Amino acid sequence: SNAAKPLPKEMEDFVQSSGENGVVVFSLGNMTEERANVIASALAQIPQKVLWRFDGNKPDTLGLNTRLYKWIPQNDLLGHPKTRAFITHGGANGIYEAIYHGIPMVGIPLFADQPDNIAHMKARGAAVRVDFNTMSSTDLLNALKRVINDPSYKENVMKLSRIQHD
Amino acid sequence: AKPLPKEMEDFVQSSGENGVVVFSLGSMVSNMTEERANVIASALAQIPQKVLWRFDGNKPDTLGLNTRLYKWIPQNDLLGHPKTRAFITHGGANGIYEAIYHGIPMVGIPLFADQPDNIAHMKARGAAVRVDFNTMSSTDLLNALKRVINDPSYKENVMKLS
Repeated sequence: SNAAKPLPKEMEDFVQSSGENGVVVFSLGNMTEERANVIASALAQIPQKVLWRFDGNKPDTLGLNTRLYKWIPQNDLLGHPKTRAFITHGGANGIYEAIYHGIPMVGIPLFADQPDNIAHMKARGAAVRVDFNTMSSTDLLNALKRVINDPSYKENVMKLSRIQHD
Repeated sequence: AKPLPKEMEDFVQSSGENGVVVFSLGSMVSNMTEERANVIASALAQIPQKVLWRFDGNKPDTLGLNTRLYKWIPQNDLLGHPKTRAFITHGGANGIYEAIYHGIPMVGIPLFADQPDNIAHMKARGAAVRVDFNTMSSTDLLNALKRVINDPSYKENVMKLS
């Protein structure tokens, strides 16, 4: 939504530790323990470092590559050169920031306009969609690897991004 | 040019024989005060075309029923839409090249950097009209819109470059 500002010291260090792997920003805006563990398990299986804005009980399957934060400077993280993907519920504002910064996304539509917001990003090839209630760890892992490693997603979101800067 | 989202396409189609205007001043408009937004909305409300305005702020008090606001827009797909009649822009280079590509005439409202020069460049080719953001009245903006949308020369001139 705006130019990316420097991240807090500890966060920058964490992001830098991802090396050539890069990082993923996860924010869905108290889900069941079963749901939280399914998500944590999928996130633990990718090489990227993960910053997850979460405020529930720490998942038993949390991976060493994932950190939980009660709050995150979302815009600044999406604008960091190490960011490879954004897992979002599909809020209008979050999507704009992803577009502005050119970050492909894994959409997990929850309520209201979210389902439509993600449906469009998918049509544009800038996102992959998954169902929050029924997705399995392998389903989410599936979507993550697709968005992070299939270069067409980054390219399709960049098409929407470029028109935002002159 | 790809398909517009359902609701947007419907809104564009609702313009019928009037067509639509695409309005965007870029991602950084640190001068869009409530007063300026109202002056702009009042001018836009007076044309028969439907208007798609990339705007982020409090819904203008004078927004017309013919105008809709969006945080962001698929600018290229809109400029390439059959119904599009004009492009109101701050004059960023990429948007201008896109408008030329699709043959859409422009109203330039330059704000900074190379924008004034980019709009002067289009005026030199008779493909645009300029309005000054800080002093323009709603009538000034409306007069410019009418010229670019209704006088065939602007469309003809941008098509020559296209």
